[PDB]
Amino acid sequence: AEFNFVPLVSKVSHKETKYRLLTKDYVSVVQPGAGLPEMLRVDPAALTLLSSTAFDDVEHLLRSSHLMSLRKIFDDPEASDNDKFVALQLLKNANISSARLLPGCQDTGTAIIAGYRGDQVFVPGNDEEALSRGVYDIFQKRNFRYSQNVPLSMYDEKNTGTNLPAQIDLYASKGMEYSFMFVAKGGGSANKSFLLQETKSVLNPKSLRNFLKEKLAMFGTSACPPYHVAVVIGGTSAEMTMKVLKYASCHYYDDLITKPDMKTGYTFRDLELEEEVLKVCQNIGMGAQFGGKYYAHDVRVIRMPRHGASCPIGIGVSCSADRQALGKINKDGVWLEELEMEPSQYLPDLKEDELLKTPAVMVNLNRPMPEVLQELSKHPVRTRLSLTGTIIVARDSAHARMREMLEAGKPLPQYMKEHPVYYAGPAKQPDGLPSGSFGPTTAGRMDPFVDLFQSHGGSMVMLAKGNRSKQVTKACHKYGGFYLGSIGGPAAVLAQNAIKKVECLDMKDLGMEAVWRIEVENFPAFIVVDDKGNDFFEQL
Amino acid sequence: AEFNFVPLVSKVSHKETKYRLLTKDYVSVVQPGAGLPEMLRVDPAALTLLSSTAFDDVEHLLRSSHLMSLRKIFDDPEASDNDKFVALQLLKNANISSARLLPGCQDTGTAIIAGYRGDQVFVPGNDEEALSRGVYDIFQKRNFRYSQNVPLSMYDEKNTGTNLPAQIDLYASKGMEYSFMFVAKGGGSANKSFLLQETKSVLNPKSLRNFLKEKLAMFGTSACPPYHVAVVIGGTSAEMTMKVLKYASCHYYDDLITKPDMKTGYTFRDLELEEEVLKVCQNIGMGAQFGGKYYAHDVRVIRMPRHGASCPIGIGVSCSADRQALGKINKDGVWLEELEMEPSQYLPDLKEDELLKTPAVMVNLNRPMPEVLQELSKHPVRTRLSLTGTIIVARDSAHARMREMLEAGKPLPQYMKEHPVYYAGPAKQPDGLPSGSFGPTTAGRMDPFVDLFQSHGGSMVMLAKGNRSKQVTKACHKYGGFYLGSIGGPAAVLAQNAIKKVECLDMKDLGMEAVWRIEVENFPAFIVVDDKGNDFFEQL
Ligand SMILES: O=C(O)C[C@H](S)C(=O)O
Ligand SMILES: O=C(O)C[C@H](S)C(=O)O
Ligand code: SF4
Ligand code: SF4
Repeated sequence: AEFNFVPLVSKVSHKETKYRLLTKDYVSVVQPGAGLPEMLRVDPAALTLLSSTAFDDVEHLLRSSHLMSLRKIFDDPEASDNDKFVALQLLKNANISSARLLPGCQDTGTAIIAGYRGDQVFVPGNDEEALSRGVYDIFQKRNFRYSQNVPLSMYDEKNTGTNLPAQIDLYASKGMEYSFMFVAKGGGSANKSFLLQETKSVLNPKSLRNFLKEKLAMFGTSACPPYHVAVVIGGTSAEMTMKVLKYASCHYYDDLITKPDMKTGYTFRDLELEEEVLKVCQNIGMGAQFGGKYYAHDVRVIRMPRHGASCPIGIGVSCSADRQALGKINKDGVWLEELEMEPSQYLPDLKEDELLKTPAVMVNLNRPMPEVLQELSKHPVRTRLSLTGTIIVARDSAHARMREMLEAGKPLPQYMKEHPVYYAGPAKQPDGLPSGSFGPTTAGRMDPFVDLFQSHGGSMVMLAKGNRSKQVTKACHKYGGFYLGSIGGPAAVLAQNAIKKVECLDMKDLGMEAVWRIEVENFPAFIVVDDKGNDFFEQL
Repeated sequence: AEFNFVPLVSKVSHKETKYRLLTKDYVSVVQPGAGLPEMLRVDPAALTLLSSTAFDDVEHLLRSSHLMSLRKIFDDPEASDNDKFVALQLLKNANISSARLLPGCQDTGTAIIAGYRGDQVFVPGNDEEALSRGVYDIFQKRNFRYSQNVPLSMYDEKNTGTNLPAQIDLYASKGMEYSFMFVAKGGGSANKSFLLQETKSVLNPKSLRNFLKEKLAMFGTSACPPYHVAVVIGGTSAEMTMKVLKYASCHYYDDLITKPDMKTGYTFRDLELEEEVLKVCQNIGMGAQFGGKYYAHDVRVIRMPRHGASCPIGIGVSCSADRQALGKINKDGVWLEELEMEPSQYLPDLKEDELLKTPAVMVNLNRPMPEVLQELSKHPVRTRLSLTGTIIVARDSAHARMREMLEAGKPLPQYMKEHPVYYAGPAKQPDGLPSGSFGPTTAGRMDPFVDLFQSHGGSMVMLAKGNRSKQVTKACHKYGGFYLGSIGGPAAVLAQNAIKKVECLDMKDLGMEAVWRIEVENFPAFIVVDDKGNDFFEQL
């Protein structure tokens, strides 16, 4: 018929989003000549202030709705004891990080910025560079982590030492506002954004539920649940499906129409599938990292148009580092989403000593490794532990380099054969404090090194977060080693309560990915893989 | 560690891109008051004309470099005979479609538009709506296909009848130019954009070579090779990796720095890996759809920075419908990339009879199917055929609706048991011509219907394009049916030379996805799966 323009996705409000005013500075309304409307001149320093403040706030603060979801776990009669134990560490973590000495997570993430500059906004300068200065500034000032590696070739890399580059996308809109979304996206949650190339034949109730049942297990516990799950069914391209997925997991689309109207847009939020997806998450068994009901806080499902030959599907999560802030600049100043500044009020009234039936088994790590293995071998998987002593810290790059050494005929470093290995990379150490945020790394990315290193007598006791592949279960059964699982997410509580001394041992060029040697007291862990073929997550 | 702004990706030239002028209309330079620089006013009709013209051209024309890669196949002593037979049909196809009666492919694709509106460009109107109108206008005027389905619910859908919505992304840049890239992205090549979530442990020559060998086979022949292959190693997010991959497969990044410089950007184009990837593709055995060397015309490899914990990898293809155009609007007018206006000069001087040594086997389809199955059963896979008679046409939505029928206790439609099945959806029929572009659709998306339908006596002889799953070998072996493969891509040659009558038989609500009944004469096809467990592609 006739031309009726309807956008692919309609414009969306954010009615539950409260903004705090940063300043009425930097902004002036001018009346240009020609046939032009009035314009909003914005000084570039306004962009620097907003991006630095926003990342300051998302690295230390959380949304009230998100904290409220963690607190609801304690009242739920169907939540497991481990669900509640995990949620409480994550609530204590928020209380600690609101003081702004320690960020919530050791991975202060990738800085993602999306701005929408209306045609009536004029900025006399370079937008990306002004936003990058704010990112640079705040990561320099706060006790954050430099996590970005730029390539010097295909295979050689260098940490930039500043957490740049930021990913900045500036879009052209209409009107007299500069709107923004800031995201501090952790790497492990970013690794769990998946694109599934599907077809029309999955687009029926029976097929889609069998599909989603299977695919939702792909996150595992590797992205620190409880999750904010998002699903995008359809899309006009793989890059559009994945962009919308990013937005949906940031809850950017909560106010989108929930029924097609063929008027304001072609894309809608499907409340019915969201409830079905939530139930599958509540029945998946993994719960909040160590068994239970709270795989997911909540779910977002967005249905887009598609080419007849296509049905791209996106699934992804926001992790327990749920870090995003809306912002905007208009003729009334610089505005930033208000996050929760009194997170202590979401802490439940209870003694943590009363949440868990059995007390932790205490393991002295400052023993000969055969002794430590002997003590661990007395306990079945699911056994909660409390660890005290020296630990060697190494993750992706240090493991990659040791594999090169082995392949060159060089021995595995001896410190790998004498201590447990904790996969982690610390954020910067605050003045006068024993440790920066120092939580655990995804254990599955190190699975290709386990059999290799244990065949050299190393990596016999591993401490990290997330479930692992069956090859690690077989390797530990083959050589008699252990995978100890930690709670992922509460890096500030660990830095404050458990990590007593931090030294850089080896591979110092790798920044945060260097080999560290740390002293811990009462570090919490569960036995996840034992020396007999048993895996926590294969049982239930 | 001083602040040194370096973009994620540098700005890129397009030095091999010649632009033709459409008009000096619609643009005026004005000098506004205040402290504002001179501005360029662009009438919204300029965006309508540019988008209308760009899509007119990409649907009918190709880049000269692309035609030359096809023509280079004929002088290559290592090109297979089928490589050349395929290349020749695609060269004839380009010659036909340059008349603008028939588009190169029946799938005129998803309309993708990316714009860069400079700070000094003002459009007194709605850019997105003006670009969609040009898309609307040209799909109405030319004999294109309406391919877009908007949801009425999660599972109910409707074709829009216009090929809207377009995917429009407008970025805010600086300066006095409005730059564009227009892409008509086929559904089948878009389905072969894959996101692989990898880690640092793949980032070594041996692992990355093992990884790429395995993953490059994922395209198969389902996206109508020879491909323009693109690979992106790294990226700051999944949506960025997939965005950059789209551009790289459009050859947008051809002028990118080929070595890191730590100044203009952090991303570079890796010529040494492009050379390794091309060799893997030349040795992969699938060739240009039916065995040979020309799986790939060429290769692009982009290396991006990454979070320490992440290595997203994108792989994708431009299909035989390699459809993109750069454009721009400035103070000197409306510009559009010049595509090849005389493709006939790229046809080799050779008789098509001289290319293949064994003649095609002629199969009369106007017989009882047991006769046709007996005739086809005389021949092994790879046997070239030439088919004449009646064929039923049905693909995705029509199969899904017949699967609904069977589960309800409704019989498989009788026409499915009486004729060969052609998976295809036609573009609009030109006035006074027997058929619109009417090439084949990807056969693998119908694999879930094969065993089901043959168990009801239907779909015994299938005609489509691309390799299929092992469950189709077993179903044809179980029930005694055949999958005959055709060359994908040259939909205009088929409409001109092979398709003699077209009728809509059933399911007319589904538009191009309705069930059709066509008469073909000398339609070429190869036996790809027979009634004995043999697969063309399981034997190289
Ligand atoms: O880099 C880290 O510290 C942890 C990352 S965010 C992860 O694996 O989830
Ligand atoms: O939709 C079509 O006509 C064919 C698509 S592009 C495909 O399967 O390749
Ligand atoms: S909460 Fe877990 S997944 Fe998220 S950034 Fe922190 S360690 Fe990574
Ligand atoms: S050339 Fe093949 S893959 Fe590309 S749009 Fe046409 S039918 Fe689809």
